Amino acid sequence: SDRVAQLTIGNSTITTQEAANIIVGYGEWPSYCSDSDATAVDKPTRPDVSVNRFYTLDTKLWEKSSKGWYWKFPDVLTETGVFGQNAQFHYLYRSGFCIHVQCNASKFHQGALLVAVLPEYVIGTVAGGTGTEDTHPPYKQTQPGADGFELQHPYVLDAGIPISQLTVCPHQWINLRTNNCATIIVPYINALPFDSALNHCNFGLLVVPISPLDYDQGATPVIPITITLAPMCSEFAGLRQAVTQ
Amino acid sequence: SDRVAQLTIGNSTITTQEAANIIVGYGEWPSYCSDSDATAVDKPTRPDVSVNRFYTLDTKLWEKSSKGWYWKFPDVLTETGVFGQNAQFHYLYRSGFCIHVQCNASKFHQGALLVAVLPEYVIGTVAGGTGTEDTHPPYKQTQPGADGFELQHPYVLDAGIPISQLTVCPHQWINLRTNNCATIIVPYINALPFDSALNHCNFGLLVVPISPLDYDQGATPVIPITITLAPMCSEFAGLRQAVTQ
Amino acid sequence: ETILEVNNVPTNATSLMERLRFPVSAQAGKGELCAVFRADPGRNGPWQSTLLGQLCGYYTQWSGSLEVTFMFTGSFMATGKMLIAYTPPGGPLPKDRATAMLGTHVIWDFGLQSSVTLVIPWISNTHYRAHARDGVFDYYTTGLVSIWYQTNYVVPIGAPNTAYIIALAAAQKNFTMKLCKDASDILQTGTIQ
Amino acid sequence: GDRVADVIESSIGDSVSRALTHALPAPTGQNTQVSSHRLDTGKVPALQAAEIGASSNASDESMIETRCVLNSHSTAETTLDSFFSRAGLVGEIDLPLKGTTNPNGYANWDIDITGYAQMRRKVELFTYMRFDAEFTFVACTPTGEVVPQLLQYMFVPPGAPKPDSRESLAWQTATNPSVFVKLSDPPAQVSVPFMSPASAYQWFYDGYPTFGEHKQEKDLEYGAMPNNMMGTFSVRTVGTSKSKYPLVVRIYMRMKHVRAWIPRPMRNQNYLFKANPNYAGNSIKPTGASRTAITTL
Amino acid sequence: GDRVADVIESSIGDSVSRALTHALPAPTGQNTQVSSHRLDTGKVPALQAAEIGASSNASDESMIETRCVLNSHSTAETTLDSFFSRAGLVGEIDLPLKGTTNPNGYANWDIDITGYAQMRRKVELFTYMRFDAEFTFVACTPTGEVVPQLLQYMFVPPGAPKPDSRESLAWQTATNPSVFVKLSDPPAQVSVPFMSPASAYQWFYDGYPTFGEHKQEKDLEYGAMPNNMMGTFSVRTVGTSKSKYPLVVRIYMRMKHVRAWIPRPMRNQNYLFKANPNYAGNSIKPTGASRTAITTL
Amino acid sequence: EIGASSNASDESMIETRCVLNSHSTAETTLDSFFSRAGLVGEIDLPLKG
Ligand SMILES: Cc1nc(-c2ccc(OCCCCCN3CCN(c4ccnc(N)c4)C3=O)cc2)no1
Ligand SMILES: Cc1nc(-c2ccc(OCCCCCN3CCN(c4ccnc(N)c4)C3=O)cc2)no1
Repeated sequence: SDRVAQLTIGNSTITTQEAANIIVGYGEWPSYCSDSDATAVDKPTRPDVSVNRFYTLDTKLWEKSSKGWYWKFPDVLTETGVFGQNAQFHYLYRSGFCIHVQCNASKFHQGALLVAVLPEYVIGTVAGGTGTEDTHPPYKQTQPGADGFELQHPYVLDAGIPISQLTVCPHQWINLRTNNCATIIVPYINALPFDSALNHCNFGLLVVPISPLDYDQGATPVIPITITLAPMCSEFAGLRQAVTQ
Repeated sequence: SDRVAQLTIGNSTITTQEAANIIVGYGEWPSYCSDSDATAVDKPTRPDVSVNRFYTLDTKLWEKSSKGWYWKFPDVLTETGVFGQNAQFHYLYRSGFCIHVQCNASKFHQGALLVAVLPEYVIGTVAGGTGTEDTHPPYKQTQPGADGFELQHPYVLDAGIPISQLTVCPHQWINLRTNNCATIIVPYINALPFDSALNHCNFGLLVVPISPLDYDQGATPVIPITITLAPMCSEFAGLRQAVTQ
Repeated sequence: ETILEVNNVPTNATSLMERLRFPVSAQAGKGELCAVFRADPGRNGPWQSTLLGQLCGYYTQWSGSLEVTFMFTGSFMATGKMLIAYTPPGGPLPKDRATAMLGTHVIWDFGLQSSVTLVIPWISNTHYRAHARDGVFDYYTTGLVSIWYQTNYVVPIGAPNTAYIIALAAAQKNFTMKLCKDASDILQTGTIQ
Repeated sequence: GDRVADVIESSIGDSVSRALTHALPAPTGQNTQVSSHRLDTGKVPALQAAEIGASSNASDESMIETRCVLNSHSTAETTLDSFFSRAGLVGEIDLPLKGTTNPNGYANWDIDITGYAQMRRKVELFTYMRFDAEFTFVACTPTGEVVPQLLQYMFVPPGAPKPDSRESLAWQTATNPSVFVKLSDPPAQVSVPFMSPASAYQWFYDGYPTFGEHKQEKDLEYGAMPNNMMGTFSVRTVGTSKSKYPLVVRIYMRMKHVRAWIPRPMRNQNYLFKANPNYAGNSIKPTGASRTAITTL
Repeated sequence: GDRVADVIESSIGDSVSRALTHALPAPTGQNTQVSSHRLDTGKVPALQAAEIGASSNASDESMIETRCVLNSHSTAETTLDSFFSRAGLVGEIDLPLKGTTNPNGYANWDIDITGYAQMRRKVELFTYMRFDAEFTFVACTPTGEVVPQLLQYMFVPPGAPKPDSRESLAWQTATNPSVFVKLSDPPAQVSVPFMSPASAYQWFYDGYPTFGEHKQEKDLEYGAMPNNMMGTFSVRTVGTSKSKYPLVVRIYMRMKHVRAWIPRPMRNQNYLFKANPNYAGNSIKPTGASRTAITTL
Repeated sequence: EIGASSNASDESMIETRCVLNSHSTAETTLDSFFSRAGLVGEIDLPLKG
């Protein structure tokens, strides 16, 4: 009852057998904007199927010497589907997300991941190492795309903050003895009712192994990690020509 | 009251001072499809603003030795806006159209056009001229684009049918002494509730001068003709990857 | 439900039972292709093995939604996930897994419940569909099915590295047929004596 | 929950056809009423504006002085059943002894009304049509002579095996229909339903049937919708050996239970091909006749 | 008209936030109740599953034997006003006689709390904050000595002319506010509203402010939202000639009427720059302390 | 393994619309499938054979 789950939104559908319960980020569901909070006068558009469905990004690999990854949302979908081809036309954007993660393994493998959702995860460089040299992170590390970007110093999450306290955010684990997936639902987290989808990046998904993968020879070494996600309650406003960036 | 008119749909708006009344093609308004007529089970999407607004195609010229033109709908909008970038994704399509035409001139100019809407306007070649040589019309004459295509034999409309009987269709004139525009509204005309937007081309707009343009020297010779149009009650279904053609 | 011959490559009389099932083995994990087939029952292909595809030979037009059920004959200690997809008409065959995803798709985890149901809904301009073939009658093509790897085929020491999947094609409750006729397959050479 | 206001006041989800007009009865022409002279301003029915694209509304009463006339002239013979339900030739099938067309005693005919222009030009006034039918078959030698010969007909729908010979196995006609008939008997005659997948037979399709890079070698499929190719009609002389007699078979169609849509213009140039509106370009004859002077008959 | 059904049953237009939870009062800690021994199956609070990502629910009562305890320990000092409404240093402004920073008797300070880490690390626990404030100004020479000198302050909002000198015309302060004050008087002290266009001060912005081809020479605008730059704070020694006395000015912020959102982790590496979370990479000290053996203290 | 067919439907796998199906099931019956004549025999009565 708590293990088996199904997720049907749009034309698409997900099944899973060895799962856990579902999480709702910060204790509430997505929503469309109120006429009181809102400020813009133009009538939005709300497709409700062509955008609110499961998109599948890219399939990583989990070796024994792996460190971690992150993805920025909603940057991941700005070149993918009728979602992306609306977000280029319009200027204002609002949405939620459901986020599903896959990693399977047998009953001889062992490991644990941490699947967390952090709003406004600014990236910070190392200041040249000495501390004095001021630097800034390039464009391909702040909006790396759908292909993700790998961490170098995961103990501080590349921002001077520990990973030991990342559970205060909406988190889940993937202990390969117990489960094989993590489902997280998130509302729209921002101070402003609408905001751009290309410049601003509202939150970042992280996937960091704590206990490393391990097995014995004769067993399958390739242990992929796949990332699936779906917009929800998507609105758009400010129509004009398409802007890549 | 009958001369001045305004047309507000979407973010856009049209004004005109010397016009005439509005026409409704074949005596009824557009509509969304009924649950009885329809056959497909998937839930459509209905943006209602991003697609149902005025698009402006291209601006022709009207000399004294001009013959005519045509445009195929809805081929004109398959590379233009969130309309076109939905029609490539999906497979099934339904819509109406409002069609507005411009041509201005002073009170010393004279001429008359005929602005007609013909469903299923197949194009026919000349059979080599002799009659025996079987030919077929190329792809750039059946789906010529938004840049339109010019007629060669307008007395038969390039299909063995006279232009003298084109008024039985939804028609209007632009007599430069009287008016300067023609507004035509059209429902969805097809035997099937949904149909593709790329292969099929449901009807063709025609613009043929009957009485030729004429003036005297010292007067402005450039007399453009602009074509404006708006989808209405647009639906889409069958999501998948984008198909140019 | 009746078995579907996705693996219709062999011809010789010893390996004809191999048509019934297609394998899945262990791979790198790049999201790669395994099998494809059309959703056209009355057309020559996998669907002729069925009792559905043989009763649509005695009837021209059809309608309704279809259903394709898969089943996994692997070991209990094996795991994996797959991405089944339905690519409607018009669109070409997907080249990668990130293109078939944009259509109707299902994801299935190997487990106790050893099966999953893909459903091929009714997406058509027409209420009915006469059967399809190469020519202008590809106006009535149904689409494509295109199976992919989502994670990998993982298995421990001691178990086999390769497994087999069996498929099972059928219809739903909105299927109909009309305009009865005679089939193409007339199983007679000369005189039955 | 639909708590916003732009969703409550929305026009989305309107399965109703707003119709400005509404049909009325007219079993007879209109009765001309009486009128008298008028010498007023403002009121002026003669002056119209045709730029709007609507027809006139002036009448005999409001232009001159008329009398009362009680018109009893019916409008029943201008209907569609009374205009279309009249048989006409649609096909011919030859089964000669020795020739080049069909010498082996069989023939296949692709069901297509568009081969004779008396009946094609009536239907090509409309675009979409929904009709039952009633075919009729007239068999005869070239001299008109009547001979004692047996014949078989077989409706071959789409997707069915077309016969390739006279002694074939497709003639068992277990599931297909068929009509045995002799020539000494009267004409054969059967009824037909509306057999399309669509909701109407469209005599004009502006598009291509398939997707693809439309090259010049595949432009012969312009104007081809398979929702009108209703199959094939086969015929043969029954036997194991060849026949003693030539034959010709003529097919007549009679439409009934008709509904039509989309008036459009009428052909004025000679027909050349099928499924193809092509015309001769160097021989564009006018729509009608001609004369020498506008000021003279 | 919404005549279809998929529009009636639609979830579109939902301005309501479905909340699973609901706040409750807690002026005191929870009163521990009495328990006794239990030797049952099924019931098993100790065994949790943390993969779900929720905290435990086992308590003292359901693991061991407790007594009744009537807890009166308040929870009032862990609130945000009782945690943030405590002044701290946020800035310094020097007006020396002869140097290199600000020798001409004026100084501009860009309003930014992020320059001292006792107060920065308290706010960087949260992401979005909405607060009034209460600044306080302490003037003194470097020795701490107090001198008879007159001073002027002027809040320069965005879009206003920054003064470029001591004898400038921007000091008329007709529309801008200002504070004349002496050093012989007590500290100056004024109140501040919530001045942003947005609905909250976000201490963390993940994005760029502008559109464009983001080249490497314009990466210094990463993490810059102008909805927090609340302007500039100017100060000068009143007169036409230079002063006899050096000066230093210290600025203290006290937050009140606070609301916060989005808990997130806490800094463990030393701060280096402003508007920039950078850390030293070759000097990553652990989060805390260390020892020699897990099996030993 | 039970040997029974599936029960999943369009409604419980994806998002559908309302559709009022009027497609008859009368031509799949047995009389409408079998009551169509066909050849079952041949009898020859030649002159000399
Ligand atoms: C026993 C036995 N049964 C029969 C028997 C034989 C034939 C029957 O089908 C008669 C259907 C008539 C079809 C009429 N249409 C509709 C559209 N269309 C075309 C054709 C070409 N181009 C275009 N653009 C349109 C056309 O031609 C039924 C019964 N006789 O023998
Ligand atoms: C007369 C006179 N009036 C005054 C007078 C002077 C100044 C006043 O504004 C005080 C507003 C306090 C602003 C506090 N915030 C909010 C966000 N934020 C930053 C800063 C840098 N980086 C980030 N990421 C965030 C920051 O620093 C009001 C009044 N004194 O003299």
